Amino acid sequence: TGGSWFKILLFYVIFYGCLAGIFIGTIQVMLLTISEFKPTYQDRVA
Amino acid sequence: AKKERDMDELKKEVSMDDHKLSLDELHRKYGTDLSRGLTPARAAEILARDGPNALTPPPTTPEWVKFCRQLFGGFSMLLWIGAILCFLAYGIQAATEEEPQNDNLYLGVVLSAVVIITGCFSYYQEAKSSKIMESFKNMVPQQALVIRNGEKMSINAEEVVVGDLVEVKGGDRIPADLRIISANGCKVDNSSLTGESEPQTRSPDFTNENPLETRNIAFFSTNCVEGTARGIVVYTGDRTVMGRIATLASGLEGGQTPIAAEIEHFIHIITGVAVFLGVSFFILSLILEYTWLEAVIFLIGIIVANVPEGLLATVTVCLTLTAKRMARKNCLVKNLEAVETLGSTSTICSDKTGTLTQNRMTVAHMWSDNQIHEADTTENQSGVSFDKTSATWLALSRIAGLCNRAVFQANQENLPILKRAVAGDASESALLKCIELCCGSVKEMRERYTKIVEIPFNSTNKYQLSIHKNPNTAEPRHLLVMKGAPERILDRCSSILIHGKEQPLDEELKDAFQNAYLELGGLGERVLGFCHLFLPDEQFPEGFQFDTDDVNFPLDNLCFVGLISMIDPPRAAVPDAVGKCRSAGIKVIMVTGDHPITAKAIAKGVGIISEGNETVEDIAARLNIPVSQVNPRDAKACVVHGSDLKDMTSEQLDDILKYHTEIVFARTSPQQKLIIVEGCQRQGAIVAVTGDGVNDSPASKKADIGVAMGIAGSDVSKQAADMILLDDNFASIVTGVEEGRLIFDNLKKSIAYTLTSNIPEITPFLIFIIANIPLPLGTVTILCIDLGTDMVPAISLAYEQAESDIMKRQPRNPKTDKLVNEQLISMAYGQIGMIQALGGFFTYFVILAENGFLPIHLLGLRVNWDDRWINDVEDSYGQQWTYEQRKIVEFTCHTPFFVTIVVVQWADLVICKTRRNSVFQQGMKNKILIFGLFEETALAAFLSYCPGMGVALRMYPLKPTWWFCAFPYSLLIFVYDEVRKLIIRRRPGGWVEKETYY
Amino acid sequence: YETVRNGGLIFAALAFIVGLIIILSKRLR
Ligand SMILES: [Mg+2]
Ligand SMILES: [Rb+]
Ligand SMILES: [Rb+]
Ligand SMILES: [Rb+]
Repeated sequence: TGGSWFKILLFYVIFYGCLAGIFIGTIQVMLLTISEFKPTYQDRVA
Repeated sequence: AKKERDMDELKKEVSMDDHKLSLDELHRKYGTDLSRGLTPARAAEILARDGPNALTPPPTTPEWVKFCRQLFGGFSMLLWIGAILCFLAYGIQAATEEEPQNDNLYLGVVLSAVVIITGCFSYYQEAKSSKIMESFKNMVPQQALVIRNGEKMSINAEEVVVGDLVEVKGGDRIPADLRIISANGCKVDNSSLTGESEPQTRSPDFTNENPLETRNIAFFSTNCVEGTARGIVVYTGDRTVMGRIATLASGLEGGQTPIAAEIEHFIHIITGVAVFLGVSFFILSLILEYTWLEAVIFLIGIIVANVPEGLLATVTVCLTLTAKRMARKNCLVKNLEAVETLGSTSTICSDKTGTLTQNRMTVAHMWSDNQIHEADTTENQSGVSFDKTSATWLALSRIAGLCNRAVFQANQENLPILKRAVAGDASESALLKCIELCCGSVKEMRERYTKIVEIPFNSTNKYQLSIHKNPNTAEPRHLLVMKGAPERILDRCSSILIHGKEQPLDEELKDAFQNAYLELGGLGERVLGFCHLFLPDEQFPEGFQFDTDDVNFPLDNLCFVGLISMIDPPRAAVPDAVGKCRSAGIKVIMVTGDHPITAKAIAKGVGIISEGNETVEDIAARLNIPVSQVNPRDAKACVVHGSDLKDMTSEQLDDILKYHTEIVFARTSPQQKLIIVEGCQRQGAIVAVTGDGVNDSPASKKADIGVAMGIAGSDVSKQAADMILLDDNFASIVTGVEEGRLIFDNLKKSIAYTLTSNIPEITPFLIFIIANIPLPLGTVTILCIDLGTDMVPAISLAYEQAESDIMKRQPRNPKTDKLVNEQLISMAYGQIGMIQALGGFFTYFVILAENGFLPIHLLGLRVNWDDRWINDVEDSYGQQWTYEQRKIVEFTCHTPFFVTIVVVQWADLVICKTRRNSVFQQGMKNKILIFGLFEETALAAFLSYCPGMGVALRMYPLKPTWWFCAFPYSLLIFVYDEVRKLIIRRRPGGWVEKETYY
Repeated sequence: YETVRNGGLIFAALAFIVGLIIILSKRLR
């Protein structure tokens, strides 16, 4: 179905590779600001 | 009543006729008195046996089966199986269908309407296209004059049975097919059969090309133009020659419009993953670890999160536009999809007469002064005159003018001297007209020199003359003039003009003459000889008595003034517009019923043929046909006479058809045009056919796309065609193949994007199962992106302009180069679809983070009967923050995710704006797109702050940041593919990137 | 939010009003 049907996959995990850590980081530095243990926001009983 | 390879495939044959038999044999065959007529008793005795002389439209009047197409229409299957399954949800409920009363039931009726609406577009794409037989059956006459049991009586054509004789006057339509047994000066117009217009004549006897060309047969559609005749109905209605056709060019069907068949190959692939996951999770997940009602709510999701609700309804529009775009330039369209077929087009088939040529005898050249001349063979354009100086022409002028029986009808104020109404006939009117471009009006010139005597046009004895009186009271008082066959005329003169003088005829010019002749005949135009004489005075005093049809005045030793050739010239455009289609690697072919000579000479005229005629080298060397000729096929092109195509087999045609670029079969029966088209088609190609006359009807159907000719066409040819050039500008074919090829591309872009956002819509539910982390994206939320957000931008894409000299590439094959494919999917499902995914998935967390972030927590079933009883990360979320525990995804998360999808959709709707060029050195001026990109982004917000409907929807996010979340991502997108395009380039032949170009 | 209420929508009218006022303005080009 494709000559070296392999390379196409290889340069495919590397993609999810980097695409993953990128999710990690954006989520890392995301927290590096959440707060001090977790802030809390505008919600109350009624 | 048998199969189809017979009920509509019994036209691969043509002959089978008896008209080449003695009146005795004829009389015997039909048992009918050839003059007393037929017995009325016997008449009906046959009608009630054979069945009325008339055609019957095909059994068809369904206005549903086509509307109700959606019941498979697009992705309406899953939608139905979905909105029914999610119509069951609202059912499988216990304690008084709580909020699930709102949801489900509504999402069922919503996805419900969708299918319905996704159909009207998967409908308006194929407007009721039919009605051929309509016009045909409306071409037979109403009345008919036939002879029976003595007298001549008139009746309804329908009532004509086979066997009796009918009389036909000039100006009537032939009742049925009939073998004339007698006539007098009968001339029938065979247009609708031969495709040619010049009148043919009818003889009671004769023989020839046994059926269609014998002067003793009259045909169903045709009509008598002058004279009279009586013949015997050899065929009635449905069984006639035009009946066989009327039937064929009706019951026959084209098929799948390329572009519309591409709306297939992908509708499948998408619907391939439509379940590979769809059910996969219903199984590999719903493993009694989730409630039934759960799986299903999860099922009806991925469904919604899969079928690009807004897309087919998009292409429909993408078509609708490139249609309502060409129509401003005329060439109207009756069938959308056609628009993008004209571009996928690989071969064109054309009716010479009426299509390429304008079908109007026009003076091509002239031989005044031992020198050749050419004229505005166009529809009043450039080239301008031949001279008009030398007194010689001056003479020739009047000749052609006086020696003529032509005129015009109404007042004709319109300056179209050339488009005005004739009277006489081609040959002559051709001349009259020619003498109106210049030399004032003939009508006045006809009265200038009054006619006193005239010898009727060629009366077998060639030539035509008349003597008028010259007003130039100085030279002769009597000027006679004549014209006829070029040979004859010449060889009956003794002196010919030259600027004005009168040097005698001899050997010197008799040469340049023959030259001019044969040299003109070669171009295939008809040539006439013109000459005049001034009868000496002392020989003819004023009032002299000329004897009409009787010898009386000179005929020889006349003065030869010149030669004039006329022809059926190519339309203005046709010339190079053909070359353009070649510029675009499109192959063409001439399918004409006219004769060889003409067809070829005309083929060469419009590029259709360049250098290398077969039968010519036959003489230009090894004086033979077979020998070192035939086999060598040293000839790139050839002319095939229909007489021979009749005796050829499937493959035999194949050979001839695809072994050289002849581009011309001549004298062809209607069936043949089609059998020809078929043969082109049977070699896996997309052929288009251009016609005018009814003889095309068929070929204008089996043809992928059919192009009529507006005015130059039969009130039928058009009924059969897809496109209707209403300015007859044969260049629109190019301003159609381009505009078509455009939308092929400007559709992928428009589609790729319109679904890349599919990924960001599935993943939620998929992760929503692998780790019970609360519904990030909502179902009722999905139906609001493809069917509510990305709308106008998909549309917009269409408007995006070119990307290169398009008309420079070979026609897009149809078996390999598809529309949707890996190249696309991989780069929109497995690449960007992902990057977008994270983005809105990322935002999902922040939307919870700055509220009760569980980047390590979360992963849990969030019930609602419990109320408060539980929570996470130092909280009491319950009835208060339960109604609310979800207000972080309902009114929120979904919203922020929602917007983030929009937000990533920007750079998508710009990375897909181009297919190979940096938005930099490439127009970023899509006024439409732009003002929509905002009309999208904005709606987003209105849909995110809409004070009320936000109930049946999401809620107020924190403008300052509840938006910018995905923002960090949209960029990477734009930044990513931008490099590959620039990657694709620096390395042209490309590797993995161009291998996965797009 | 005594802010993005009758104020977050006016923002939803800076690029919309360019739909029947500026996009509808490509004819006088
Ligand atoms: Mg024609
Ligand atoms: Rb979808
Ligand atoms: Rb068709
Ligand atoms: Rb989508």
